Amino acid sequence: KRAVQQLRACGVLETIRISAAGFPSRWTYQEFFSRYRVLMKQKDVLGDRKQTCKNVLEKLILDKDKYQFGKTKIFFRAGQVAYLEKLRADKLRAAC
Amino acid sequence: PWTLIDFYDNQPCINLIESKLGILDLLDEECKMPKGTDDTWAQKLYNT
Amino acid sequence: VLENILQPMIVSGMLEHETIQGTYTLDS
Amino acid sequence: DQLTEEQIAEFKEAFSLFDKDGDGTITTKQLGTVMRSLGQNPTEAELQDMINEVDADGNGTIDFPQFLTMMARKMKDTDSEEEIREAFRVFDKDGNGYISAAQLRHVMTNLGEKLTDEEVDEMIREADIDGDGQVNYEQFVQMMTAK
Amino acid sequence: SWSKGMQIRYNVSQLEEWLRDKNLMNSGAKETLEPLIQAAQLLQVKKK
Repeated sequence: KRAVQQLRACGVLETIRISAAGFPSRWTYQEFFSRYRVLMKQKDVLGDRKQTCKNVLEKLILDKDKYQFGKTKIFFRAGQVAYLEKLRADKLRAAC
Repeated sequence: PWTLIDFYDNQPCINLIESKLGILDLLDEECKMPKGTDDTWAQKLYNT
Repeated sequence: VLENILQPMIVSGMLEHETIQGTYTLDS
Repeated sequence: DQLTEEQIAEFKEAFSLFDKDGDGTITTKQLGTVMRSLGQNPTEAELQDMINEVDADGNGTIDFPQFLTMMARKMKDTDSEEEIREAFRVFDKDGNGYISAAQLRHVMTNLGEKLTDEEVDEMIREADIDGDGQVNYEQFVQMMTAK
Repeated sequence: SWSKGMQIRYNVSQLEEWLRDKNLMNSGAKETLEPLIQAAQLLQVKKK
């Protein structure tokens, strides 16, 4: 109760939802490749991780609006991080 | 580009309160008017 | 002097770098 | 499909090896034991499915004809060696052809169908796995596939 | 991260055979090192 009333007073939740409306989550190319090597396919692995990771993300995620491509980091909407993590976990546990 | 993202502006509330027709300016007027009283000030706020 | 030389070196070389079995590595 | 009688005879011999009763029927535990002992790879989920199919009869014992039908159904499913290679490549984060023994042990112990650490030590000793030295996934897959 | 524990321990190794190259195990640097090794092992050890 104290937390919710003080957050209502601070209005932090409004900033949170405003950032959620756009692309709040950001992931670095090297960071994304390191975290998502499992979903990364060997045939698509190349020297430049940017284009390869963009192609892999396009294959995994159909909607273009879900992810925002950038020069250094890719920006995501709400559900894509959870979706990708769930797929990665399922693939890893099935392989194990 | 940030085209989708927009700035939610609370400036209208600031303009309503601080500037004229706000309760503070009307309170100052009631103080400077010889007949300033709480009830007349409140109804002045509601009317304005 | 040795500490001054090594101060920026360790963080990148030891933890930030990913060992494979301004950029500094374990071999550096 | 019809199974070659040579394979059927080999399966019967394997069954009789562990059949402490000699009647051609044995407990589902040794059913899975000899299923793995045949070199085939059934999932423990598939093992439980087969166990419940047998328990539907209530016998708890694997008669030889139903055992042969189980053999045929296992022959229906056949994973490839390249699939195992890709699965091991997934865990090869370095990609240098070598994987760490300790992290593989942790993967075995604390993922999915957890198995006994003594079985992990059995893998280590039988596959001459170094305790800390990097072990090639490909050599392990090859000597695993040799059968 | 539990993943980085192996990297830390492997680097500690790399340093210790580096010391073996100079044959300075008598120096006592490993005695300075055991705090890091203990932290890494604690991270690697299961805490259930």
